Parts: sequence; C-alpha cells; structure tokens
Amino acid sequence: WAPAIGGEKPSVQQSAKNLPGHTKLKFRQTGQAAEEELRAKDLRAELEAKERKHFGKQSGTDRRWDDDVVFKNQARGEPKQQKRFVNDTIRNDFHRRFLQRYIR
Amino acid sequence: PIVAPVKVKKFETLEAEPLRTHYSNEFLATLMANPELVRNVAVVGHLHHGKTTIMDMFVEQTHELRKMTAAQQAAGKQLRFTDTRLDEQARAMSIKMMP
Amino acid sequence: NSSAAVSRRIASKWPRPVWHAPWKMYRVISGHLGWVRCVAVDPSNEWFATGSADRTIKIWDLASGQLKLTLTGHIEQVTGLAVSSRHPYMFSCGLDKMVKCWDLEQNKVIRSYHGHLSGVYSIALHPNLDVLMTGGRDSVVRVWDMRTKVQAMVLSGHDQTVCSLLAQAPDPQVISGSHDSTIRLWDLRKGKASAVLTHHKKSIRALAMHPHEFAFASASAENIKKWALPDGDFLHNMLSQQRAIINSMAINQDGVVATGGDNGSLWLWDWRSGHCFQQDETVVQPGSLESEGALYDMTFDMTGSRLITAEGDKTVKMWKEVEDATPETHPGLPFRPPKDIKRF
RNA sequence: UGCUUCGGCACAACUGUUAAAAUUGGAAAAAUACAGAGAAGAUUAGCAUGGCCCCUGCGCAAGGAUGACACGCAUAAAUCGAGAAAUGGUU
RNA sequence: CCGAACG
RNA sequence: GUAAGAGCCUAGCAUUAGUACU
Ligand SMILES: Nc1nc2c(ncn2[C@@H]2O[C@H](COP(=O)(O)OP(=O)(O)OP(=O)(O)O)[C@@H](O)[C@H]2O)c(=O)[nH]1
Ligand SMILES: [Mg+2]
Ligand SMILES: [Mg+2]
Ligand SMILES: [Mg+2]
Ligand SMILES: [Mg+2]
Ligand SMILES: [Mg+2]
Ligand SMILES: [Mg+2]
Repeated sequence: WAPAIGGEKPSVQQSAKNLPGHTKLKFRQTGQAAEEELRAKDLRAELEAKERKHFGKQSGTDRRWDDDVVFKNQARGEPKQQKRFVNDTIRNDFHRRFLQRYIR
Repeated sequence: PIVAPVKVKKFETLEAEPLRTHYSNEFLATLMANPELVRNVAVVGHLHHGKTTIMDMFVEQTHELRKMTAAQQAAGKQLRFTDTRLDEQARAMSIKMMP
Repeated sequence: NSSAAVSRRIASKWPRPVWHAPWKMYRVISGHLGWVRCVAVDPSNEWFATGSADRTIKIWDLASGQLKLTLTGHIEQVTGLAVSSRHPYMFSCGLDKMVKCWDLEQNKVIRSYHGHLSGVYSIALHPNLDVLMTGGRDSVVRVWDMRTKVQAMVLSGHDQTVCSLLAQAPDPQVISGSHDSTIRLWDLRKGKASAVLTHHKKSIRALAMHPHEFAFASASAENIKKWALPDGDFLHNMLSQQRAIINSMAINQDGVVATGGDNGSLWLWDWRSGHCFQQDETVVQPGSLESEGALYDMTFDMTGSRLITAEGDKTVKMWKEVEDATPETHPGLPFRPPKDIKRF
C-alpha cells in the first residue's frame, strides 16, 4: 500500500562488498566510439551502408510387398514446422516441445 | 567483447627511440658509404654455444645500456640483445636470426 | 496576460509546424521472453541494448537487428539501460533493486550500486561527470559515484516512484519526474530541488531533452508539456492529446518528438510547434493479447533516422523515416493553429 | 652544565579527561506471580510488507514463533433529501 | 576426500 | 506444552556542570 521512502559520526561498520575494487574507470579510447572520434564521421553513411548491405546480402539478388496395406501416403500432407515466435505462454513451440519432452 | 578493448598487440615489443651509442648517426652514415670499412658477418654455432651472448657483449661494449644491466642483475637474468622476441626470449633460444 | 489575451497572441503567432517525413515501421525483432522495457543505443550507433521482463539485456545489431549477445544478471525485470558515451560501460537498473555497471570489454557486471529500497525505475548518466542517477519506487534519486560505487547523494522530495530521469551538464543537472505528478529540477551541488513543477495531473512517466535546445518535454497520461531550462518555465502543451499513458518519449535533432503509449500508440510530433504529424497504433506480434501492447521505451539511434521501440508484446520494433517523402506527397496530419479562446 | 672580559651569559620552558573519590542517576538479569502464540474448522511450511521494535550474526547472508508488532474490534452515522400534505397565517 | 553454525 | 512479553522488589553504567545578599 505504501513503500518505504528512501531518504539519506559515520558508522565504522565496513561491508565486504564495500572494500576497494575496480578503483579506476575505463574511458573510451580511440577505437571505442570515443566522443571526439565520432564527431569526425558521418554515422548516417555507415548506418545506411550497413543497412543496405544487410538488406541486399540477405535478399541474395542483384504387385509389391505393400499390397495388403490399408493406408498409403499418410505422411504426405503433414505440416513442416517453422521458426516462428508465438507470444503465447502455453501455445508457443518451446512450450509444446517442453511438455512433449517432460511428460510421458 | 561488445566494446573491443584497444589492446597493445604484444608481438615483439621494442623501444620507442634510437638509443644512445658510443658513436653518432652520421658517423655510421659515413662508415657505410665506402665499401672498404664494412664487413658482413653471420654468426653461427650449435645450440646455446654462446652466439647470442657474444653479440650481446659487443652491444654492451659499444652502446649505452648500463642501467639496463642493473635491471638485468636485479631481476636475476642475463641480457639477450638479439633475442628480442619475448617468446624467443623465454626459451633461452635464438629462434630467428637478427642483424 | 490572460487566457484570452494569450489565446489571441497564440492564434496570431504560433510557430508553424516544420514538415517532417513520415516514419514507417520496417522491422520487428522477436526473442525477448518478457515485455521489452528499456532500450539504449551505443554511441557508435552500431548496436542497441534492450532490457526485459525476462530479466535479460540483449545486444542487437542496429543495422541487421541481429541478436549479438544476451546478458543475464538481473533477478527481476530490467527497467533502465544507459550506455556510457565516455566509458565502455552499460548501466542497468531493475525491479530487483539493483543497479549494475557492465564492462562491455568483459561483457560482465563489474560494479553494483546498492541502496535502492524498492525496484529501480529510471537511470541516467551524467554526461560530463562520472556519476549516475537512479530513481525508483522509494521516491528518491540516488546519485552514485561510478567508480567507488558510493551513493554520493540522495535527492529527496518526491513522494512516489521516480519514473523518469534526465541528466545534463548545465544546471539543473538532474531532472526527475515522478508518480506524485511533479517534476523536480535538482541542484546537484546542493542535493536540493531547484524547482518543483506541478503542472501535470498524472504521473510523469517520460522525460526527454531536446538534443540542442535548453528545454525538455515531460509526458503524462493527460498531457505532454514542454519546459524551458534552467528554471522550468512552462512553454506549452502539445497541440493534441494522445489519449494514452505515455511510457516513453524520444526527441530527435530534427525535432521529431516520438511519444509511445501504454496502449501501443506512437505519435510523432513537431517539436517547436507542438503539432502531431503522425499517429500510429502498434501491431502486436502473433500470439499477443492487444491488451499486451504497450510501448515501454523508445530511443532514436545516434543519427536520428531510426527509432527503436521496446514493446509489451516482447518485440523490438524499428522505425525509419520514409524520407523519400516530400511535403507534397506526405504532409501527414495537418495543422490548425490553436485558434480557440480557452482557460489555462 | 659549558663559556666565561669570572659580571654574568648561554642552555632548558607550563603535566594532568586533574580522584586513592564523591555523589550521581540508570540499567539488563533473577525469582515471583501474571499470563502464555499467524492464516481459514483442525494441524501445520513459510516468504514478505510497514517502522521512533528489536535480538543473534562479519554480514548488502541467514536466523530469531512466518522474530515480534500491526491485522480493524470496521459500536470507522461511509448519511439525507424528496414531496405531499397539510397545516398554519392572513385576508 | 575429511567440519562448524543456523534454520 | 512452547516461549514472548508487562510489571513488582531488590537490582553497579554513564557524568564533572551548577552552590551568591546594602
Ligand atoms: N659458462 C659460461 N656460460 C656461458 C657463457 N656465455 C654464455 N653462457 C651461457 O650459455 C647460455 C646459452 O648461450 P646463449 O647466449 O643462449 O647463446 P647461443 O649458443 O646462441 O644459444 P641459442 O640462442 O640457443 O642459439 C646462456 O644463457 C648463458 O648462461 C660463457 O662464456 N661461459
Ligand atoms: Mg517472512
Ligand atoms: Mg527472518
Ligand atoms: Mg516452526
Ligand atoms: Mg517478520
Ligand atoms: Mg528460511
Ligand atoms: Mg523457524
């Protein structure tokens, strides 16, 4: 109904997680998207380049033994399964496979 | 990494400026331009028989590297000048000839 | 002056809307297993990170939309993401009360900022100091030393969840909006609000700075307001009401304001005139509820030409300008100045 | 103690929460006796929430009866106007 | 390999 | 049978200030 609000000698209890560690910061160097390096370039050129590369270079274009047998061709007509995402908790494919695997 | 670290590509790490020698730059520039003061010599021997170290003694007598020697006998190893590649170094072996 | 006087001034002098090319949604990315809640673009503009209700942070290729990496370290939803422009660092907050510094050279959490009493909702990196700011359900903005993990400051005064956060280098260096319906502009040296803005009637779930102007937009379920800085002078409301809880707001360098509704609406407004040139509704990915359709985060890429939206149908959606549009083929929703005489 | 024109100079420079106390007050415990345990029938695992409640613990663990408390017992009037009727003053 | 607390 | 607490009596922790007369 209402959370605790968290407003702010000093106590001398020292936590283990509060001991010195990672005591200097990494900064972005030349080569890791540093700010002075990135004013120099046209990021729209590189984005439209990479998007065009992706979007084109994904498109790829510039009587027998079985005579008494009562049923014939019963696999033909079966649906081949597809890489798809269903946003359903219980009706997606991971879940149907999971329940198939673990419940016998 | 998602942000690739900009690494010192540790292949064989040399020094960042021509060192102090008991001669100049132009003195060697002189001694090169006339064939009668230049001798080309390759140094060969068995495994370990002293080649690298003799070259090193030459370096030690004709250059300026004394505090280098102090760092060598403080760290506990004897110098290998021509054994530069720090992987040829850590086997006490000359791996590739160096002029 | 008055509401009448000012309304006549407004009928005469309102800035006309700058024509903006329409945006189209060109890419859905499926793969998060919970609501996508936060987005963050890397300063190089080549990947973005999305945090989720499935507790992971996914790193995606900004041009292919490809899952580069999944990072698990939060116990609850990832609610906020901030990629540092000056450090190879990503920061995440979550409903697990935890703020994490991810080393992007290790792909690992190297620092943790401890101290929020409830779930953390908002995060902001100071652009010039090595300081980060988080707000949460404990109604408090905790100001952290990035390096020592120390809580340098607590900005107190809000009464409900700090839901949105801005950080800038000029004063006010932190702007927060809360569920208590106020915006506080903070004096970071003094630890004190320099202004409390009470013009909103609902909770301020989105803040956005103008990339270039000294002005920010705040968004409620009831209005998007535009405020001049330093002092938080009310400039105006957007000339229309998205009749939605706005979860996210992004502002462009062209002045395209994108606001994203809890109902999955996405309206594109002209900053500077306040006029919405586009109105979209989300399509939810197959399986989803249409109740499960919110738009929880949006960012522009660094160029301003892509808008990445983090959605409640667990998709990332990407929008680009249909920039082969011209003010003749594609004007969008057309403008009538605020001709009314009204009460303010 | 040096140096000494033996006159004197030089050097050296402020301890103590001042008690062997005096009060002075506040304390946990012990016994006694009181009385003596979550949830909905019973019996029972817990994990929380909130804070001028703490205890054990090195603790950003864990535990303390789910540590306790709270927890509602809502004698929280959450309360009143609509109209006909009818009766009362006055003409 | 190998032991203490707590519940 | 927990084991919690309320209290009663008796119950050894902290303090160094303050004491006048036309
Ligand atoms: N006793 C002795 N040992 C020496 C002398 N000179 C060098 N050494 C040792 O011999 C070892 C091998 O000599 P290196 O300097 O490696 O010479 P090398 O024969 O070229 O060896 P490679 O590099 O394997 O070809 C050195 O590490 C020294 O310890 C010397 O004059 N006397
Ligand atoms: Mg519990
Ligand atoms: Mg406990
Ligand atoms: Mg029990
Ligand atoms: Mg409890
Ligand atoms: Mg337990
Ligand atoms: Mg127990």
